[PDB]
Amino acid sequence: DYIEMKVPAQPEYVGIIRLTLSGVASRMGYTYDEIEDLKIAVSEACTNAVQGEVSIRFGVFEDRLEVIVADGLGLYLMETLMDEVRVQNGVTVAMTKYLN
Amino acid sequence: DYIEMKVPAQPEYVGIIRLTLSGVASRMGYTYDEIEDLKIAVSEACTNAVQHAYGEVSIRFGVFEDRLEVIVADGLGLYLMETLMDEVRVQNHGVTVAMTKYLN
Amino acid sequence: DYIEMKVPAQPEYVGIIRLTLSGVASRMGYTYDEIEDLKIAVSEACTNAVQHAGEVSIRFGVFEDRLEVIVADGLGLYLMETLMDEVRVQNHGVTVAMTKYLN
Amino acid sequence: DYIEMKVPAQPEYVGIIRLTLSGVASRMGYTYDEIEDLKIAVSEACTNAVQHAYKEGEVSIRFGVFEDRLEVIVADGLGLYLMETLMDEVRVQNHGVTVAMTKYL
Amino acid sequence: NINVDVKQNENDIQVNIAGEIDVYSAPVLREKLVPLAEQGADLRICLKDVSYMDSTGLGVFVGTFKMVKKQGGSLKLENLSERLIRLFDITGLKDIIDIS
Amino acid sequence: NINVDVKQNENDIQVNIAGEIDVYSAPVLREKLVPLAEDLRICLKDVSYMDSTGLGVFVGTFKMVKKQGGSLKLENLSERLIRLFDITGLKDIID
Amino acid sequence: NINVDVKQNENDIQVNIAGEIDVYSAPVLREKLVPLAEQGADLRICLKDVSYMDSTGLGVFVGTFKMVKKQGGSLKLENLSERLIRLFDITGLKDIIDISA
Amino acid sequence: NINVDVKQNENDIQVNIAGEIDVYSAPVLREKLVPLAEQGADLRICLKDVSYMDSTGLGVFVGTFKMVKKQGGSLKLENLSERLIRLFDITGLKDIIDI
Repeated sequence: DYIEMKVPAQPEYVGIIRLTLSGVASRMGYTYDEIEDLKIAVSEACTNAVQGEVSIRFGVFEDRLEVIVADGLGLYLMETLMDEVRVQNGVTVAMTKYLN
Repeated sequence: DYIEMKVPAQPEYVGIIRLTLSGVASRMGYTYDEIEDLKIAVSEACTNAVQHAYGEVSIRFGVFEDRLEVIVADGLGLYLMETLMDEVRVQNHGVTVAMTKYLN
Repeated sequence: DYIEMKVPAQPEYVGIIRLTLSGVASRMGYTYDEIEDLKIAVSEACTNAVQHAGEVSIRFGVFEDRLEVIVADGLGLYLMETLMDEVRVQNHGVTVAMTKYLN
Repeated sequence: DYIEMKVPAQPEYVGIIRLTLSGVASRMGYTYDEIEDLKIAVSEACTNAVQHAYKEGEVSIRFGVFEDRLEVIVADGLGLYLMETLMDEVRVQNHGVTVAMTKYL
Repeated sequence: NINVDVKQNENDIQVNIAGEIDVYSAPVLREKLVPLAEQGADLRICLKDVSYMDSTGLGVFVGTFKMVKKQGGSLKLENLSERLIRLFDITGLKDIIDIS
Repeated sequence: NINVDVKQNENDIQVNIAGEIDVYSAPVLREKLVPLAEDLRICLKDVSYMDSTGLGVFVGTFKMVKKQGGSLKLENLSERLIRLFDITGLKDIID
Repeated sequence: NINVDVKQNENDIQVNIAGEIDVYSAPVLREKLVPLAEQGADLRICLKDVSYMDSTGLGVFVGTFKMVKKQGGSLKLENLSERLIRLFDITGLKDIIDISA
Repeated sequence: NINVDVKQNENDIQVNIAGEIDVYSAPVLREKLVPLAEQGADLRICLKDVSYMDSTGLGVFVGTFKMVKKQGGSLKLENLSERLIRLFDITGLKDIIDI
């Protein structure tokens, strides 16, 4: 349920994060279209996060995937592509997406 | 520079680690054969972790300027690890596996 | 410009037809979505051909504006006709001619 | 079983041949390394044909799929070297040229 | 070619298809999937890793929907790539065969 | 990580981009495409991933193209990618 | 993440395995192959489409080898990658289990 | 096709080649990298993403080696698949060209 990753706060690693996410999401049944959408969203969160170290927490529940990023052009993208987004203020991003 | 991960000690989640590792080794510049070797070795470490746990498993990839250092913590495989990698050490009290493969 | 293929009238070889078609279509500029649509349509023509007989002849005419595929010796016709920009049929064996204008 | 293709003596169509061969190669059951060698050899023969018909074309290629071996025939100095070393048997005849090679499973 | 993976749990059969469903391989799928259908199971078929399909796959599938209804089962299709639902729609076949 | 292929013929530039446009690569793309902006055709057939940073360098170079009178076309865009341009409402503006 | 396709005709069984064979997936593979080995039949298992393999797969394969020998049958593994044949070699299982490409 | 990405910093210029290098695409590669040989600065060519290469690809590579040597520069190739190195070795080019 609890997945954790820590990357240096540098751009290079968003791909790595996307990669792990693609993995977690692939095990769900999240269709390829969905997993691509998820990469967009999580990469947006991580990109704003770097812009040090970056902490990413995947919570894999029954029907819900929860991504948590911690230490403006994009935020629209997150909200539209995802089902629920929150913020806290240091910055922390919250993300959740339902099943189709 | 280092990467850190924590995963539930369940078999399902070993692939996730394989993917991260594969990404890192490709980014660093290892041969195809070498990156496949890393997948075998680190997956073997994690396999022993899951089996000898049941739990949860911690992994730290250290990407050094010229070598990858893998650290797994919470027997054909141990031969496989020791064979495919350049240096492996083990310590227990719970076990921690450290393995490094040189970039060339 | 004209590419021509001849394969045994066997189902195994319809994949090969698709593979060459994907190549020919890729060089031209067709989108991935368009090239998959092309494979479904060309593959339906060839399926009817194998289930007809043998050997199956396929001729790709690669033009400036269009790709024209001609294959020779109810569910499927709709697919060809819907996915292609023009579909034509003739008898006596069978010949399917289809064109898709790349836009 | 035989496969036949005819392409304009143009460089762009050389890629098409490798591609088709690749399918024909994998279906009959060659190694990855064998299928990659096959692409090199067939593509070199086709390069030779295009560069010949350059001066004055059409190029015909026929894949013969047998139980033990794949027989490639292309018709209209390094490259012939690659052809000869990467294949199991190579024959050449004029006339332009018709190059024949076989690779065994 | 094609890969057909049948897993039967809780008197419920789950087939995973991977590969091409065309004129060549559809007889294989008919042979594999018709003895499962003509014994009124509830079938779930995954087309997540199907890379290609044309009307021959649709034909084999409607035949198995028929035998499922005749012998008293269900038929569900799941994790379909964007293109496959598009084919089931344009073919006017989504009207009856399940999709998810 | 990313590959940008420029061909300059007839005061007309054709760029083919293949790879990922994320936070890591978008500075590289901006730095490559800015000497061209300050008539462009860009091919994204082989772009595998893009987020807000790619669109950001694109909007900057589109602004640069309108300011210097040139052209800007985007072509062979994947249906999923073009749909992304719709959701951001940029299909109407930049093709 | 794995596809095991068994086609059985007249005591000759052809399994095609596609995907990844590790600690998560190996139980699935054993469940598929063990009733088949216990049949004394002739297994032909195609490893053309295996994307990954480690000792856990090797274990299910040596177990299937013993199970087939124990019940009076045969076992052949076919169309293996250069790298997979190297994996079977490293462990000295190339010696025990018939293998080809 | 082919994608050729040239980056020139302080005359330490790196080409990244991705795709197929055949009779069709090798002229394009030569056209792109010949002005690079003329300044004859230290260039490194990365064939990490080369999917196919033929004698026509070897031909543009030897043409660029000669042209780089004439203007006083260097030529490095890296990194090549074990299979690409074998392709260079069989042609008796492994000894002459850097890798």
